[PDB]
Amino acid sequence: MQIFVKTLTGKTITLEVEPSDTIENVKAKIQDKEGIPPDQQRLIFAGKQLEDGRTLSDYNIQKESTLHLVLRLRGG
Amino acid sequence: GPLGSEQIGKLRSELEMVSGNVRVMSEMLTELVPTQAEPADLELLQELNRTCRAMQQRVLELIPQIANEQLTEELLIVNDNLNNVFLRHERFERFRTG
Repeated sequence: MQIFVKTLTGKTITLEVEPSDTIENVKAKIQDKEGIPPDQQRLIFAGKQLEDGRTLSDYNIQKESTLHLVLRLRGG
Repeated sequence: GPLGSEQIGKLRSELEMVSGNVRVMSEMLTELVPTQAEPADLELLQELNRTCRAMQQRVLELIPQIANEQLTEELLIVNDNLNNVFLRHERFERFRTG
């Protein structure tokens, strides 16, 4: 399926994932095409922070769903 | 431009970014429980507040500079939405504290 990951910096990232893909896998995919280290990625869905261990299915993230990516500030 | 339509392309991209910030903040406030929110969650809410605060000043600055009435009303609505999420955050904090 195709999901969208929007940053708070005007960027829309279109990802090709599967319901079974874990949040860890998704962050890795983001680094692959965007260059953002997983450790600095805060993924959010409908206001809920996502855990690397859970899957997209677990958070009920389906096709055409939109997630938000908030970068961790290196100096707070 | 004085009308607002001259640089509408540029303005639309700016507004999308502003709306994105408001949406994340609004949706977090709805998902989070005041007395249960972790320090990490509270940190993010404050980051969003800071960003939205500066964006509000910018929206308030744009409003009188734009002649177009539809665009001016759109900005006023965006401003209303900023105030709404700010008040919710204030309420969220009152609940979390005291």
